[PDB]
Amino acid sequence: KTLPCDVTLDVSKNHVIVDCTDKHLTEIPGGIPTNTTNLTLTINHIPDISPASFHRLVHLVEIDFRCNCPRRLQIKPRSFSGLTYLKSLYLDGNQLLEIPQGLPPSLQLLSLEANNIFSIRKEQLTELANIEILYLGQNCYYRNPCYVSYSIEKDAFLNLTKLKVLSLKDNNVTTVPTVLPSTLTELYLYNNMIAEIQEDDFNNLNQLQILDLSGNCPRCYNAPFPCTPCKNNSPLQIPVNAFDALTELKVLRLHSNSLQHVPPRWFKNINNLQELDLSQNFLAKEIGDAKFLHFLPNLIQLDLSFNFELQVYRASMNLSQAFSSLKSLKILRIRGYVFKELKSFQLSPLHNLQNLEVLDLGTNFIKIANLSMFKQFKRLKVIDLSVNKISPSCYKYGQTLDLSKNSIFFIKSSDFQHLSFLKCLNLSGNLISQTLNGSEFQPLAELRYLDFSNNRLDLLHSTAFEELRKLEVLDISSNSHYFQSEGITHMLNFTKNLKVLQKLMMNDNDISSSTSRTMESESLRTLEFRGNHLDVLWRDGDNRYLQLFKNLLKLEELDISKNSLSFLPSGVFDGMPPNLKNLSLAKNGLKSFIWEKLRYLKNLETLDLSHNQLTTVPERLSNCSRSLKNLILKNNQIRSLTKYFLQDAFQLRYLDLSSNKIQMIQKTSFPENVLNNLKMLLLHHNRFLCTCDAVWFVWWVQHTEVTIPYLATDVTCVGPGAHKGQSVISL
Amino acid sequence: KTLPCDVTLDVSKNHVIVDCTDKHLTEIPGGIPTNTTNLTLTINHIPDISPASFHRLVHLVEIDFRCNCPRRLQIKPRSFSGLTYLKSLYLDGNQLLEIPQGLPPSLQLLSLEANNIFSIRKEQLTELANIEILYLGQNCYYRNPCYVSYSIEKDAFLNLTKLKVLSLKDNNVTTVPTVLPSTLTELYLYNNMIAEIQEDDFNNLNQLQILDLSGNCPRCYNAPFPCTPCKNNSPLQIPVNAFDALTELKVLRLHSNSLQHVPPRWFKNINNLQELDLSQNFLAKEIGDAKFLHFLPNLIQLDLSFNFELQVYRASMNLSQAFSSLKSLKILRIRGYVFKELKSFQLSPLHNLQNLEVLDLGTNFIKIANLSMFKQFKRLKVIDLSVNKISPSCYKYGQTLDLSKNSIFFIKSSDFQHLSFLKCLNLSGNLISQTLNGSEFQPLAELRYLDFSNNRLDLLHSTAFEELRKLEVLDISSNSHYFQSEGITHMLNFTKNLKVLQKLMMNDNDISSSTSRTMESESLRTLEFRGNHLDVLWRDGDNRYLQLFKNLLKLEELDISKNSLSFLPSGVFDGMPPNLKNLSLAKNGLKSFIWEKLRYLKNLETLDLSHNQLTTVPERLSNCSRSLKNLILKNNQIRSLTKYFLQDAFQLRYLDLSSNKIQMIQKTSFPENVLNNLKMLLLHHNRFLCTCDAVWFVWWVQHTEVTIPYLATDVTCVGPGAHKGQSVISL
Ligand SMILES: *[C@@H]1O[C@H](CO)[C@@H](O[C@@H]2O[C@H](CO)[C@@H](O)[C@H](O)[C@H]2NC(C)=O)[C@H](O)[C@H]1NC(C)=O
Ligand SMILES: *[C@@H]1O[C@H](CO)[C@@H](O[C@@H]2O[C@H](CO)[C@@H](O)[C@H](O)[C@H]2NC(C)=O)[C@H](O)[C@H]1NC(C)=O
Ligand SMILES: *[C@@H]1O[C@H](CO)[C@@H](O[C@@H]2O[C@H](CO)[C@@H](O)[C@H](O)[C@H]2NC(C)=O)[C@H](O)[C@H]1NC(C)=O
Ligand SMILES: *[C@@H]1O[C@H](CO)[C@@H](O[C@@H]2O[C@H](CO)[C@@H](O)[C@H](O)[C@H]2NC(C)=O)[C@H](O)[C@H]1NC(C)=O
Ligand SMILES: *[C@@H]1O[C@H](CO)[C@@H](O[C@@H]2O[C@H](CO)[C@@H](O)[C@H](O)[C@H]2NC(C)=O)[C@H](O)[C@H]1NC(C)=O
Ligand SMILES: *[C@@H]1O[C@H](CO)[C@@H](O[C@@H]2O[C@H](CO)[C@@H](O)[C@H](O)[C@H]2NC(C)=O)[C@H](O)[C@H]1NC(C)=O
Ligand SMILES: C[C@@H]1CN(c2ccc(C#N)c3ncccc23)C[C@H](C(=O)N[C@H]2CNC[C@H]2F)O1
Ligand SMILES: C[C@@H]1CN(c2ccc(C#N)c3ncccc23)C[C@H](C(=O)N[C@H]2CNC[C@H]2F)O1
Ligand SMILES: *[C@@H]1O[C@H](CO)[C@@H](O)[C@H](O)[C@H]1NC(C)=O
Ligand SMILES: *[C@@H]1O[C@H](CO)[C@@H](O)[C@H](O)[C@H]1NC(C)=O
Ligand SMILES: *[C@@H]1O[C@H](CO)[C@@H](O)[C@H](O)[C@H]1NC(C)=O
Ligand SMILES: *[C@@H]1O[C@H](CO)[C@@H](O)[C@H](O)[C@H]1NC(C)=O
Ligand SMILES: *[C@@H]1O[C@H](CO)[C@@H](O)[C@H](O)[C@H]1NC(C)=O
Ligand SMILES: *[C@@H]1O[C@H](CO)[C@@H](O)[C@H](O)[C@H]1NC(C)=O
Ligand SMILES: *[C@@H]1O[C@H](CO)[C@@H](O)[C@H](O)[C@H]1NC(C)=O
Ligand SMILES: *[C@@H]1O[C@H](CO)[C@@H](O)[C@H](O)[C@H]1NC(C)=O
Ligand SMILES: *[C@@H]1O[C@H](CO)[C@@H](O)[C@H](O)[C@H]1NC(C)=O
Ligand SMILES: *[C@@H]1O[C@H](CO)[C@@H](O)[C@H](O)[C@H]1NC(C)=O
Repeated sequence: KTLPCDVTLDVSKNHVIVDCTDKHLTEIPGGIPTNTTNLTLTINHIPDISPASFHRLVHLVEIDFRCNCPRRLQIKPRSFSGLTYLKSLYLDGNQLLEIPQGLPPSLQLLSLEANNIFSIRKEQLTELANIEILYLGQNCYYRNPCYVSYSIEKDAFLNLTKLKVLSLKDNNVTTVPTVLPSTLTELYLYNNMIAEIQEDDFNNLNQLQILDLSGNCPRCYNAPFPCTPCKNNSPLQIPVNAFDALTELKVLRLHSNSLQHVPPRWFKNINNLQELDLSQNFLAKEIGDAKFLHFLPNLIQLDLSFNFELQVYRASMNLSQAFSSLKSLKILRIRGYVFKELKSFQLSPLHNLQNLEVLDLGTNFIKIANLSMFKQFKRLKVIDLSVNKISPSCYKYGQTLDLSKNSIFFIKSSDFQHLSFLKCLNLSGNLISQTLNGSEFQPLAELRYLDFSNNRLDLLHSTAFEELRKLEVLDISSNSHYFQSEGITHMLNFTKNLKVLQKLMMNDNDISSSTSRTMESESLRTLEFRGNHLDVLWRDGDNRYLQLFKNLLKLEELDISKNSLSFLPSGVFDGMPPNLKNLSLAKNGLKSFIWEKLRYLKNLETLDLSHNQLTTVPERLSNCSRSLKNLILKNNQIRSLTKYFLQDAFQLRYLDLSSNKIQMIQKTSFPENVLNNLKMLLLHHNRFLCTCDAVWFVWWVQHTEVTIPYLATDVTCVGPGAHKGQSVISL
Repeated sequence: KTLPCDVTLDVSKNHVIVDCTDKHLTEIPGGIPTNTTNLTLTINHIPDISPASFHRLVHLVEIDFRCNCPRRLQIKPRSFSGLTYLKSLYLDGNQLLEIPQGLPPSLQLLSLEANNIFSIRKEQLTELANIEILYLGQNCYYRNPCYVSYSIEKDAFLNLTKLKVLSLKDNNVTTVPTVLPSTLTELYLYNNMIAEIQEDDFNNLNQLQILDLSGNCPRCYNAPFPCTPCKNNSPLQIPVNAFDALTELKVLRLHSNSLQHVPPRWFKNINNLQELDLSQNFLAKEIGDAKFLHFLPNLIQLDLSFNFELQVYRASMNLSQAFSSLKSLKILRIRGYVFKELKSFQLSPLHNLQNLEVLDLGTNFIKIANLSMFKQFKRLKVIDLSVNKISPSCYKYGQTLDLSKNSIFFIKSSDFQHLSFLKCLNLSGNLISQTLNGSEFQPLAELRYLDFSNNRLDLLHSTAFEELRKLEVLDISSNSHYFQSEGITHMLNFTKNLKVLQKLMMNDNDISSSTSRTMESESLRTLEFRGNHLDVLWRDGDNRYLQLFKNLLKLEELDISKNSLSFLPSGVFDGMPPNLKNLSLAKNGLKSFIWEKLRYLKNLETLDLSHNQLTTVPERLSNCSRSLKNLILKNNQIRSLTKYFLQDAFQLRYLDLSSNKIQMIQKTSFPENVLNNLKMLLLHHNRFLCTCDAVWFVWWVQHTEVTIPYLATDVTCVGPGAHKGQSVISL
């Protein structure tokens, strides 16, 4: 089948999926199966649509036709009336001026985003009486302007009795389109120019659950996007008796509305509100009072970020006592509340929130913060202490103290006292210049993850991190400052004292010398050593560091890549861990990789040599390794394989030679006896010349079921002559 | 003259200087003038020396032979005895094991640095009875080891009655070389392994002026170099009665000696001490006491940097009251004294030093610092407030407040109050995100320079920097954050209100759009606009921003380079300042730079088109411009000049076509009537093919006096065949 689009079959789901994503077709291809259900026609060069485009396809329930656009796109009349079983259609980014007509009554979803439709009338919506979801957003804003306000005729959406989802974002709307259908459940009116809300705007939405009114009359100070604030810097005028009929409301986003007060009368009728967004407002004084929090006992999320007032640097964080009424609160982000010093009793209202897990306090420029005050927030899961200026992922491991990008330049044992419950500690970006001695992280008895990346660490002692008995993952990446120095001791055998260490990231360290001859660990299984200098360590005639990873008995993941290795000295594979399982040598510069030495690795399965400068493939992979399964030779320089490349290599299950200079592949090197089990195989972006010398290649590539991606677009033919750019399956 | 080395003549001085710096010679060339005075033989591949090397050269006064080394250098006996008028000699970095013998008595200077001389005896210094300066440093240290202690026989240097300067730095010295000659004036004994000083070491040095004992018993914590601290972390043991005979001592450097106390008895006899270095020590407690400062009334410089105690973060700087006894103090470095808060009265001892000019307080991690306290240090010249974490060149303009790389994230008018005397304000690296309004820098009435580079500026108002009435130079470079945003207003006409602005740096801003059509200034003379995007501003069919620089009437130097300009639209030269004098378009990417429009610039003199992708030179430079004199077409892609390039063009004074693909140059395009006035001309690293078609080129290049640098090494010949790599003067 010469279809250039992927096909997926789910007989239980009776769905046949044909997707042509980013394939640059100029017309709908012929031969599309009649039993397809999901059709994708995203970014492409399709000129227009016609009734013959979907002539014989009656079992279609989905058409994805997003962002296809010399001029705009035109749709013929009765272009979709023959799609009786149609249920969803995307027409986003097509520069359509008006809603297409003739759509089947069975249509359930319709997306018209990023178009030029700025006028909505009842007559054009008469055919959408059974629609469920309508996406009419992004029709008039700074990225795609229309220079006029959105026009809604009276009761345009009223007769859409089945409508539940309606998004009118980024549409230059001035007033709420009354009257909306009573069956609405999600209303997205955010990022518009609606300046006032009427009391008769939401009388009939009794089933509404999500209401987004974000960006109307926005806070435009230092805004990286074109936004027009309201007149006289007024907030979005919402009456007190506006959210009356909203009884099933669960999400209410009021982000960036320049709000100064939040009346408690707004939350009088919405009993089951779960998420409330109030970011980018002027509620810094309201946070001190926060009377409206007493009407939200079921609130789950509360975003109050970036509510600071300009030219004011507060001495303290003024949280109200009404924050204790948030019984069900879990996530509380109060970023952008810039203030000087964080004290112990400023978080007193949150001391009894049993369901509180995340406490975000980043981007506040906090200077003084006693970390011992967090011994009361042990039940929490994330304690965010981000880019603020405090001076002396991990979420799966337990309690997390994210101290990244602070002003900590040295570590004291007393600073981390009363923090034994910590399971992770993120110290990334602090630029700590310290020679570790094994006593800094003493109170961190239960620490399991320690992030020390983007710092200045000095491995002068092998007793570094010795007191982290329960540490499992250690990240000391991007500490290249002291490792770049030559002649000072670099004790790389500091991992011997770590009894339960499992993973070690120490990459991008520019390590070129080591006093310690070997690295020792009886529990390490993953070690990333990329972006370093093993060429000097494995220099010609230098056998000192050949067995650098031999003593890592349990090591199963070695990531020595980007290490400027022009060649591997003969003998390094003898000094490799016995239990090495997956290996990576990507982006190294490897000129010649010897293959018969791979027999010493009797457990390797995923040798990775992507983005290398190799030239020759092994003579016989079976004689090389008896367990290698997942070869990755992407972006290599290979011109032709061996006559018996995959002979007797039954254990292979993955192969990758994409982006090479290969010319021809014959049968005797690729027997089907092996190819029947290959789960994956890549041979695209290479230099196949499609002459008559590859009759078997032509026959096999278009008649086997071996998975080869991009078999009709990216894997082309270089010759001869008129056969330039030919598809390997079109031969 | 085919000498590949430059020649300089000073008849009044009677020096003829020949220099072969970095010219890779294998042997001293023949034909060297007999009347030469200075000979330079720096880094090269010279195998050895012979008496015939300087056979007939009797008027030689200077020979330079630094860092020329299959094996080391070999010097034959009597290799310098024939140099009667020899006066100075350099043999640095030649791997010599012993001092060469046979040197003339008339030698005044002898440098033997970076060699392998680790043993000094009286017999080999017997010939140096008239030496004045001796540089025996860098003989045994971590970059060039010798694995043994530096050994000197007793009274080896004693009989050198004329010795004045002796540098034994980085030589693995253990004990001072008693007894030194009594006429010593400069002793550089720093960076050694001397742990003890005896009271009988400096008895005869009563004309000594500089004593360097830095790096002995060093402080090796966070040391980026291999340094060995002494036993028990002891300081350099100096007796109290050690600096007794030293009476004319002017400079005493004790940097990195791990000193804990500085007894006042040391400074009892040195009355005229001017510079005192005490950096990288443990004198944090001594600074609080500092009793020794009462014995230095003539001290000019006092370096007390990096005296912090480990794991100690002080709350304040404890400066002693004895700092007021430094009557003549001008220079003061107190960096590395890391502490929390800088208060007003902490600098009270410095309030009465009339000669104090600079006060450096960086690398201290100061958090709270009221900038209004510096209204007392008006007589100062530089107030360094660098990488410290304070939160809310210049030296030729007057008072400087260097607030670079601080923790200031917004600017208040009250913060800079009482700082009207400021002539500079360096706010670079603070990453201030602010929309300037014209009231932030209000108290800065007399500000003449403002560095605001590496920040986040938002040109939303044209009134930015309006209150800086006396501002002359403005630096807003590397503010690409908000300028990268598309659609927001960028008022580039903010310079109209600056009446006396003279220079403007606004580079690396990635500016792609501008609401303002033109830039206005009646006094701007220099404008640097590199690292921006003028290709989109001058996009095809976009005539909005063609006259962006017309209204800069007084502009005389424009720096629109690295701006991704593939081509200049026809008409931009019609939109240029009338008084434009210097112009730069380097590293842009000009595919075709027209020259006939250059007539519109009747004042241009330094059209700079280096590192571009031009192809064709103008037909006639005389018809192009009548005042151009400084072409720079370096690193261009030019293959041949036209037939009448410099025809009738007399006003040019500089020409640069280095690193091109030019092949042949004829006479009619380069008439000597023009070349007699060219001060400079570069034609190296090009692709001349030296066939028989260039007879005039061959004759002229080796018989004219037009200045052409690297005429024998870099400007080579591509052909034909055996003439590959031939020198243009060797033809
Ligand atoms: C193929 O089209 C069908 C019909 O539009 C898609 O089925 C919908 O999937 C979403 C996501 O789970 C559900 O919310 C809808 O209720 C489904 N509708 C129906 C009628 O089943 C299906 O997801 C599409 N397949 C692909 C790969 O896009
Ligand atoms: C949103 O609608 C307003 C109102 O029509 C548009 O404002 C017009 O903008 C054009 C182009 O700048 C002007 O010529 C008109 O005079 C404006 N009219 C008014 C009443 O102000 C605005 O441009 C629209 N926004 C977008 C992104 O198209
Ligand atoms: C420690 O903090 C840094 C800084 O936020 C985290 O780095 C970010 O990680 C997320 C998730 O992987 C990325 O999406 C961001 O791009 C990262 N930002 C930077 C600047 O690196 C880091 O992931 C944190 N450590 C852990 C273990 O999660
Ligand atoms: C050429 O050599 C002479 C002789 O060594 C140099 O003259 C010396 O210059 C220094 C620096 O000014 C003085 O301190 C010495 O007193 C001078 N000595 C004599 C004997 O004149 C001269 O500087 C050298 N010139 C160059 C360009 O290297
Ligand atoms: C400075 O001198 C000391 C003393 O001789 C040298 O120390 C020797 O170093 C070598 C090589 O490491 C050892 O084999 C010797 O045993 C050391 N001797 C002693 C007495 O400790 C030191 O190497 C020298 N420094 C340099 C840079 O050469
Ligand atoms: C403002 O402070 C910055 C930061 O120190 C100065 O930038 C340094 O300038 C010196 C002198 O030109 C250079 O040698 C350094 O390499 C620069 N460092 C950096 C990080 O840029 C800047 O020069 C100061 N402003 C003025 C006018 O001197
Ligand atoms: C959250 C605050 C808002 N800011 C401010 C700008 C102007 C002010 C005035 N007048 C102001 N006044 C008080 C408090 C904050 C102010 C800028 C500041 C900042 O430095 N932002 C960086 C940090 N790294 C990310 C980037 F967003 O962040
Ligand atoms: C000057 C101080 C010395 N430092 C320190 C290291 C270890 C300590 C322990 N125990 C310590 N204890 C107290 C005070 C400072 C300490 C590191 C600190 C620093 O962050 N250095 C960066 C800043 N940007 C340049 C680069 F040098 O600078
Ligand atoms: C019907 O569905 C099957 C699914 O396997 C598909 O192969 C076929 O092309 C479809 N159309 C037919 C049978 O006309
Ligand atoms: C905190 O806010 C409340 C009400 O907003 C106010 O009464 C109180 O004075 C504030 N306290 C501080 C320290 O800002
Ligand atoms: C931090 O809190 C702990 C426990 O309350 C206390 O012992 C310690 O002194 C505090 N540190 C500071 C600097 O206040
Ligand atoms: C690391 O090696 C050094 C010798 O180089 C040794 O003194 C030290 O005990 C070793 N430490 C560990 C943890 O293996
Ligand atoms: C090899 O890499 C894969 C990434 O695709 C990883 O999931 C696996 O754990 C690694 N080790 C193996 C396959 O032994
Ligand atoms: C003498 O000095 C002159 C200086 O102009 C120089 O040209 C000449 O080569 C020297 N040697 C002679 C004249 O032998
Ligand atoms: C300052 O130093 C002196 C002597 O070094 C000491 O007596 C005094 O207590 C110190 N004061 C402070 C605040 O450190
Ligand atoms: C800074 O000093 C000035 C003048 O002494 C004073 O008016 C101002 O209040 C001080 N600011 C702070 C924060 O102490
Ligand atoms: C800059 O131009 C704007 C119009 O774009 C104008 O309103 C403003 O007054 C101008 N300011 C100056 C200083 O020229
Ligand atoms: C142009 O720039 C050069 C830099 O080499 C400078 O010397 C000259 O004074 C400037 N002005 C001119 C040539 O008018």
